[PDB]
Amino acid sequence: LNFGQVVADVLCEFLEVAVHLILYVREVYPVGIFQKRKKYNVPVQMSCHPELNQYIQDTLHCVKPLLEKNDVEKVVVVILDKEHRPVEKFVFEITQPPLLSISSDSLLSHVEQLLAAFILKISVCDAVLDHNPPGCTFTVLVHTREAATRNMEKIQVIKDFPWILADEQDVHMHDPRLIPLKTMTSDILKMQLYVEERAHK
Amino acid sequence: DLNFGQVVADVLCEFLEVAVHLILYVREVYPVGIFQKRKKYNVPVQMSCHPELNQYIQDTLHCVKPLLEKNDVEKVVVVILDKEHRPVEKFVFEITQPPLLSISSDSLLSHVEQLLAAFILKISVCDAVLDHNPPGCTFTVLVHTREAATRNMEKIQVIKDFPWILADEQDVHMHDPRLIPLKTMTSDILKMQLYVEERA
Amino acid sequence: FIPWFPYDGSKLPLRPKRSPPVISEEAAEDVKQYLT
Amino acid sequence: FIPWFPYDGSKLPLRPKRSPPVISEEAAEDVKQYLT
Repeated sequence: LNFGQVVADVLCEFLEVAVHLILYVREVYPVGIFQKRKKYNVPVQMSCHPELNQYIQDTLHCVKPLLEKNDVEKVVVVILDKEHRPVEKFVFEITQPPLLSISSDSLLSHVEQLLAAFILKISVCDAVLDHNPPGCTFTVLVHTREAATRNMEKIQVIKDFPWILADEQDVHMHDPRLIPLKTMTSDILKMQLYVEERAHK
Repeated sequence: DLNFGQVVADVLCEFLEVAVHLILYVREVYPVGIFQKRKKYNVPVQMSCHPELNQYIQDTLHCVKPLLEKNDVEKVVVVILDKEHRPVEKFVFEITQPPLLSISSDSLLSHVEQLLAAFILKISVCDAVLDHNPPGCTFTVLVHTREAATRNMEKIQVIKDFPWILADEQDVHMHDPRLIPLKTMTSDILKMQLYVEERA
Repeated sequence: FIPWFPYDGSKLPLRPKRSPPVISEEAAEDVKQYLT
Repeated sequence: FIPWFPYDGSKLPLRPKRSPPVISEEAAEDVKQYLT
């Protein structure tokens, strides 16, 4: 039983819901595209725009083999302004511990409840973040344990959906304030989510 | 104003994933032990929790999606093969995409999902109208295109390390099958009908 | 009953080159105990 | 608060080459009216 693939499936499905919800809560796109759905027993807002949905799906589909092999340190949702400068970053840090004492007592059920706590926190995170002007677009960054240039073949899973090394401008924020949102530990996955916010005066 | 080809492709791919999982469950292609109850289209269904099987079905449908989007697909068929790899039963989803013009503004997608729900309900109870398959069956998926596939062979190879090939005649032909219709639907963006090919 | 697209041997369909996984009874029981 | 993986300029990450779509308020109105 390949638990690396189980962890990758669970994380890709979760990250897809989280990306949709971040875009809604931080007003990256007009509210009119979103529809309330149920994920992790929790009411989430998901885009109904087909091209946006396909971009997000394709992005996470490509990340899945890197997750399966435990080659991902963090997945980051970068919100960008009209000049493609980072406004805000949602950083999902990930480690997959030794998969050895894995519980037989409804493991995935316990994991889904820990992941639900992330979705719920994102849904109210406007209450703990600053209220700067919203961005108008975004990207997803995949930080790997090994040099990124050597995961290029592994990540390019989808025809005509190429990946590239990010520019420092896509990544760097000046002395950002780090706002922790949620942390979780489990037998198969440890993860923490925090936000990089613009620095204050 | 909107990419309704992509809308129809999305709706069909989500539906076919649920329908494939359910077919595998109700025809006992895989042991019941791998399935878990879920709710799709307000119906209590069964989805595999086996990761490699789930990825195989996902990869299969991700490859069909661009062809659905460009309306290049006549049929998607779930073929059940006996222990000698001969077709014993086929679930045939026939598809057409009508003129995408003056569509209804009255919750189009909710209406469509309602129509699709009826297909899931018919699959859910089809064991009582079909003969039981013999032990040792497996499955495959066939995609029939509107034109012969040179364009299509390029466009279907969406997923790294998941190649497609032209099927052989014995993957397809059943001699004089019994045809059992399950459900037909029509809508502003999709017409579809589902029937089963069975040994007579 | 007549289909919209009756069998036509002059145009073959596409299928995946790889077959779906074979799942033994032993592997099915592990999915049942751990993943459901 | 200390992250597990602090910023490291010597290890750039990968990102999709393609950009997500541009979605005007009017396009969003069509999404709302027809696809929700």
